[PDB]
Amino acid sequence: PVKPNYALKFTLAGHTKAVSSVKFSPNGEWLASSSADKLIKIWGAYDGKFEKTISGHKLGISDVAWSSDSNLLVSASDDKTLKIWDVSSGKCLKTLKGHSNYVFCCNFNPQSNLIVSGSFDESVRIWDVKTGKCLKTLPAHSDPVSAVHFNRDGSLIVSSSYDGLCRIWDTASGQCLKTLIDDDNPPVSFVKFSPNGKYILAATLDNTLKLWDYSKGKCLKTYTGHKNEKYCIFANFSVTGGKWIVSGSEDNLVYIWNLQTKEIVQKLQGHTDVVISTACHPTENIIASAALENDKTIKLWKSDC
Ligand SMILES: COc1cc(C(=O)N[C@@H]2CCc3ccc(-c4cn5c(n4)CCC5)cc32)ccc1C
Repeated sequence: PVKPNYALKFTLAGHTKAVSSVKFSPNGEWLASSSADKLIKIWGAYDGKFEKTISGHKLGISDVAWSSDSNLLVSASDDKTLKIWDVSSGKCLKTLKGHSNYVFCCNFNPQSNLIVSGSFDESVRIWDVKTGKCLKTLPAHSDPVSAVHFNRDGSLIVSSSYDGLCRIWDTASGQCLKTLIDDDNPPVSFVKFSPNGKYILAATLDNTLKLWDYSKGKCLKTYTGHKNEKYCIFANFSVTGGKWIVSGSEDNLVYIWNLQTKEIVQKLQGHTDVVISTACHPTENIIASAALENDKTIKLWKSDC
């Protein structure tokens, strides 16, 4: 389609500090949000209706992520722990202790039997969901880890760091398979596998997004026009309608690019602070965006294509 037409439908207020990370449940019914106010909040994905608040962390939360069956959440906190939550009961099932600094990023594998985490302690850890035990500690980087993500079959982990590196790890052995970006500058602020696991979306703190061919280790696409020099902003593949790249920006907008042509197709105006997190609904043309302390709200946008 030439361009989407995302429009603001709901604004979700409730957090009392900067929002950090929003994620749609895989079954499409929920939006989960995490914030520096130490709280997780669950919202109706289609009407933004507040459902519950999930509490337990002693310090702010930087990231949250859903299990495959939409029943569990994992959260990553400045209190140096991750917590596994049962969403329906709101109870903490396990506290994952081991990191010696802020836990900044987390994700389930598709099987939902493992959790990967990255921390300011410059390590990546792989946890067993059932027992809460740390299975592997990877000396992954030499600076804070900005993102960790499994691929579609769970056999690979991509990690990024302020040391300027992006590395790909073999889940079963923890050994490095490849260093995709091997520079000491700029800091690599976010990474994510494409849905099919063949490409890696990478953000760097020079206002640049890139699409990398994992197998070839080569950059295929470069996306520019937004502002990103200070913070680790989430970025997404939007696949429900047109094939877009979606990202927040430090000029308080949501940017949407055509994946193939690299042209900006839309910019969503409304937030009053850095749009730190964006997320794309699994089935509908819906985007969730969240902003830092001057805003503290979540916005839901819907497009016809
Ligand atoms: C990594 O080291 C730093 C990062 C920041 C930074 O980005 N702070 C921003 C403000 C608050 C906040 C909350 C969450 C996230 C976040 C989590 N996650 C991503 N962003 C992407 C994936 C998981 C970021 C930020 C600041 C300093 C260092 C040393």
